[PDB]
Amino acid sequence: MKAKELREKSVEELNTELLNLLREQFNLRMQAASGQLQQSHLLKQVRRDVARVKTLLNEKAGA
Amino acid sequence: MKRTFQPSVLKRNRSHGFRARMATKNGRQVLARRRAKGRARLTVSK
Amino acid sequence: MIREERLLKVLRAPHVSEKASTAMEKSNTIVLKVAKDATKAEIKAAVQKLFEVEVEVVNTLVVKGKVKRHGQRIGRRSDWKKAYVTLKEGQNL
Amino acid sequence: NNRPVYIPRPRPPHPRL
RNA sequence: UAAGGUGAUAUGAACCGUUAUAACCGGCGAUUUCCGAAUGGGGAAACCCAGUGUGUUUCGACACACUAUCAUUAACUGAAUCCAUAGGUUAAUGAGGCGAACCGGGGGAACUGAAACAUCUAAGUACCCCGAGGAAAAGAAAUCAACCGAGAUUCCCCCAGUAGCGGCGAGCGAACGGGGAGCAGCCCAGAGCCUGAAUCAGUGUGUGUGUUAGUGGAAGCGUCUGGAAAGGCGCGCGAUACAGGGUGACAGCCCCGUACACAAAAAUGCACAUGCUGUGAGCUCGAUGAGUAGGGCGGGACACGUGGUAUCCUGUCUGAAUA
RNA sequence: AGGACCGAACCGACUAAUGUCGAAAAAUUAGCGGAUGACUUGUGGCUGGGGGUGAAAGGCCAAUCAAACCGGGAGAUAGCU
RNA sequence: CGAAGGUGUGCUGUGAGGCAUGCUGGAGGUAUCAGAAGUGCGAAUGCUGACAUAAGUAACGAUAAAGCGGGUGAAAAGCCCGCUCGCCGGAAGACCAAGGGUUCCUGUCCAACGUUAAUCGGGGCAGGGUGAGUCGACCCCUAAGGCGAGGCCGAAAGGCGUAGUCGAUGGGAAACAGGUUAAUAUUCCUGUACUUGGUGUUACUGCGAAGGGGGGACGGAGAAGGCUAUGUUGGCCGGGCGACGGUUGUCCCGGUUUAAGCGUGUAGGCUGGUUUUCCAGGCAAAUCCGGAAAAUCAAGGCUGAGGCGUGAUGACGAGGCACUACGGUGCUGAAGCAACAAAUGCCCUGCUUCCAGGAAAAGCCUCUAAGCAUCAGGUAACAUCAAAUCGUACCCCAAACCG
Repeated sequence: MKAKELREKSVEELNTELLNLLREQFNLRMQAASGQLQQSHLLKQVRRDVARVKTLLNEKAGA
Repeated sequence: MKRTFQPSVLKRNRSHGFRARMATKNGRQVLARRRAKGRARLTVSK
Repeated sequence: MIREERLLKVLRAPHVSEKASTAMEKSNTIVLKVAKDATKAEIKAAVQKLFEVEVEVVNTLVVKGKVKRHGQRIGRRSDWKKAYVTLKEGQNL
Repeated sequence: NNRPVYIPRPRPPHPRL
């Protein structure tokens, strides 16, 4: 999942970034803190996805 | 008898702090020597 | 804008302790860990946006790390900030 | 949760634990 | 490249992918918090406080960019007096610091030797400052030589412990010349003819070559001891590879490797061809370096320490000729 | 009013004893002088080594001072052990 | 089917050493002849690491002083509960400032420390704990002092210094009572408030400074008056009459506390006010300060502790009642008054004298300059918003700081 969002305009990729930041990050971290989280690779993969989305945003917007 | 050393953070920082060292040209040379030697603590700081 | 992302970034995780439970059951306050800066206004906005609740006032404090010696090697834990968000008469969690 | 810390093998005169 | 990995102390939990976007390396890019030349101001280092202009859920409050000094250039303002200048405001380019040694310059000693010690030696060494480079400096004689002759500077070997300097004491100690490394010559002080005329600097294409990831790469078994055999014995094969590391005791044929043959999407250092921009061939004449040379006063370097002291420079006072 | 008097805190150590491999690399007990000033003290700075300061003893300058400490000349030199 | 090192033996040479071997050892050593040594240690008050020695000796760190019953524990004089004895109590108590940085509380153990044991600790490991518009830092200004755009000087480095910028040891705005955890509280909970700015409404109005004026803004010594914190007695409230004589009595025990803010503003101290006219003064101007004239009253104005009522028929409150993981938690709660004495603390930066003549700036009130005055801005009342960030444990005459 690296080129799927490379053809998505600024607004929709920004919406996807907002969704990834709001869900699958706060819920996962609070579940981990409270001990309710069983799978930890979710945090790593979602963080990597957020980083990739930010990189795509930087590449597209501006230059 | 009161011993020679009376601790004071303000005095220590203003006498041997990094900014005090950089204020004078020679202190920059002292910092360069410390960096070349490789000591972890270049100067005294909190 | 990135105000919303700052709100969704300031909060880190909740805190659990006997004092936390006592404050929640008596004072209607929840203590949670926050970012290093985590200013009061940003924390208030973030909690209002996330928990869809109402908070009377928020106060925070900085908890200094501990010096622990693993084997012969000493080390200081990373300092973290905790905030007691006080809810009004209407609380959910 | 991370209960296990992987305590290292200590010195001959170590805390009896 | 790829079927093993999510770095190690340091196991564990949960996952990714196995024919390709699992993992790893390389080239090009994005983020790159704060201090640190820090450069918006300050400051006790990782800290505080801000102004301006661009856009915004409750006026609330937020995000982005700029906001230091000097030097040069350009523009607008601008007094003591008209002018003008000084000064002030704004636009553009360069530096500000960190680096082991080498280079040049401005400074710059002592210990110690002379068996003391003041001349001297130590020494232009110890050490400080400034400036830049990958080398730097110097460099085409107002030089030598001797009236025989050599024609840029630099480095190595003789001359060389020679001649010389030196309370001629300590000690210092060349030069002409000879043999080697490498060899390039120009430009301004100025006019006329011809004027891309050769060589160079700045950018693209192509060929060649090397790096940043790598690939292919030969051949041994049975028996005895022995925990384990690579070790005793037997008979075999490769070798453009017994150079090396590991493999339960010492391995050419167990693996990684070595000899040898190959590999590059992208960026690369260097040798050429082909392009575009820039200074700029060759011929005739003139000119050919003034507060300088030199000299008085005091010193420094030339082996030469003021001695008969030649040579160059400098602090002050003077000061020509120019072919 | 007293650079006044006796006398607490505070300043100093004039006498005696213990302590000299002590609790302290000048200490403790009782006496002792001042205790409104020429007093003392907390904080913040300045005076830096042939130099600073010194109601001046050749005193002090971080337990080291008739010339501190740190790195270099430097493995100074020693007709000496 | 056993190298070197280590560990004994028998030989061998005038000798440094060589040879073979019993045991550990486990994979390295090396003939003869030549080549080079950081090549042979027994002393240099030679250096590094270990161990004797004095020696199971001094000593076990102010001569304030421990014991007993019960509890855990294997071990009890030192750990925990209770009763006695003693010490400090101007401290050997409680707060802080500087200085340390989790030593603070709980669970858990005696590996190392406590000059002994220790189940214990400021020890080892795990967890919890630091809540600020009113506390301080932060921020405005600044003294001593530092940096220092321009500038002066100096071979360079660099030294001085202006405008400016830092620099609290100082000046600026605001909170008190009670309660709570094992650790925070003037931060949390209950009540009363207080202060600075932004936003909007209402009625007015001239606003507007790095400029001017006041204040900020100050020494020493000393006496009195009113006060207060605080303590004594008495009255009142609840209880007691008591193991060795008496103790219903003029007797004994414990309580008898309540803040900040709000209004009145007193004791005391300071000062003469109201109005008009003018002035080259205050580096420009000014209705502000200062000076000169007058008419009027003689009082006004400023500062000012404390007490009094609201704060508060609220909290607190001796004691009793019910359960206890037997440490402790819930309910309740009577009176809460007068006099005296009284401080180094307030009136008081007050008042009287003395020479040694006793900081600066900012916030604050006022005046106008430039510019605008249908605006903007300010005033007075109302509602609302914000007051960010940092330390908040613990020790602080000590076991935790410097020695």
